[PDB]
Amino acid sequence: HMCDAFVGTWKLVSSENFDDYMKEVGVGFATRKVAGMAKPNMIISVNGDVITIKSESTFKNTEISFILGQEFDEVTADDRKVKSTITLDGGVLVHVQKWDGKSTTIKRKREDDKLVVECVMKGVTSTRVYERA
Ligand SMILES: O=C(O)c1cccc(COc2ccccc2-c2ccccc2)c1
Repeated sequence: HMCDAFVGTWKLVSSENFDDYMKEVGVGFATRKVAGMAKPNMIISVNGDVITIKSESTFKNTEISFILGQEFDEVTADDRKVKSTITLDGGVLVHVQKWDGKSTTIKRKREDDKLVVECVMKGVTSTRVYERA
């Protein structure tokens, strides 16, 4: 029942500070503009020990599959090649991405009927709120 509170189909309803987060990450101007417009559908599923997160949007379609605690290689929507580890900490999915001696952490939590995504890169935080599709 791992991650049951997260499983389903979710749609972005609000974003704050995302352009600033993307700039801290190193995303270039054109990508930031187009990516910042996107309203993704996020699909989270669980099959045994394997979690799959898909993000579908007019910007990019991305999919990751992983086992908690077990590092994987991820190519991000903005084309970084990162090493990612996702863990469940106190009911929060914590996703750390490492590349070029940089790190960013994305946390996904359930709050009321929403799924709240917090993206942090050095001092800059963005909050993205999803509701059930
Ligand atoms: O809202 C999310 O599910 C979420 C989760 C985890 C991480 C991030 C951050 O991802 C991005 C990072 C850099 C540049 C662009 C993106 C990006 C922009 C639009 C759709 C998908 C990725 C968004």
